[PDB]
This record gives sequence, C-alpha cells and structure tokens, in this order.
Amino acid sequence: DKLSKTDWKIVSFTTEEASGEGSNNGHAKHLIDGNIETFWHSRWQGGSDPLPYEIIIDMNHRVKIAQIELLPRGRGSNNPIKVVRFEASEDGTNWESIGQFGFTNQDAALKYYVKSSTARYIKLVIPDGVGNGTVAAIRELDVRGTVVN
Repeated sequence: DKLSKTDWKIVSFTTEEASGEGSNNGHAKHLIDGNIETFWHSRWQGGSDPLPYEIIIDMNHRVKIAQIELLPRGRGSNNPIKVVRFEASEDGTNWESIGQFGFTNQDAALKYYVKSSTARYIKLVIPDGVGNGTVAAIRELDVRGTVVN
C-alpha cells in the first residue's frame, strides 16, 4: 500500500549528480519518479559536496505517515550509506524528526517504522559525523500511510 507519487515534487536538495549519470539518471527527481532503474546520486562529477545531505519532497497531499521505504542502488555497487534520518512538516517551515535508522546496500527495500506523524512535506537526511561518506544512491523513496481528506 505504497502511496502514489505522481503529484510529488522535489522542493530542494543539497546535492545531486546532474551530469555524470546522464540526463535521465542521478538527479534528485529520480528518487521519486517511480522508476526502479533510476536513482538519485550524490554529486561526484566535478567533485563531491560535503555532508550532511538532505532532499525535501512536497507530496502535494497531507498524509498520516506509517512507514517510509528506501530502495537502495544495490547490485554490488559502492553505496556505503550507514545512517539515514527523516523529518516531516505540515506547513513546510516547521520540521519534526521522525527517526534515525540504519542503511545497507541490499537489493530489497529498507522499511522504516517512523514516528507516527502527519505531513505534506518529508525530508530525507544523510547526516555528517556518523561515518556516511560522499557516495550515496537511492532508487526510490516511498511512503505507506493514509491521505487526509
């Protein structure tokens, strides 16, 4: 029961790879395009960007969030993210932490049982100081929950 991402938009991001993966891969928008074969990648071409990394998504729906999933690059790639965090916001300005979790570069989705929260906006954070590096790649972010009418 993953929610439809068709209305989701990227608000902002710290870093993406806009050139090195071609026009149709590597960008922040590739996190939410529903395409398993594309991924957001942190910048590598022309040099890296320093941690922390964030990506803010406007779902364009208000959602009571039950779980968030991340689908790793996997496939034997170097993608050594260790720790991820999520934040959520009703209004886009006031943010709450909804949990910190582990990451491993497996092929199956990672399922994150976040703090129960209601939000229009979500934020993926790859923090500094916890042994993450500057190499990060994620095929999909998904949300399980219920749209508020």
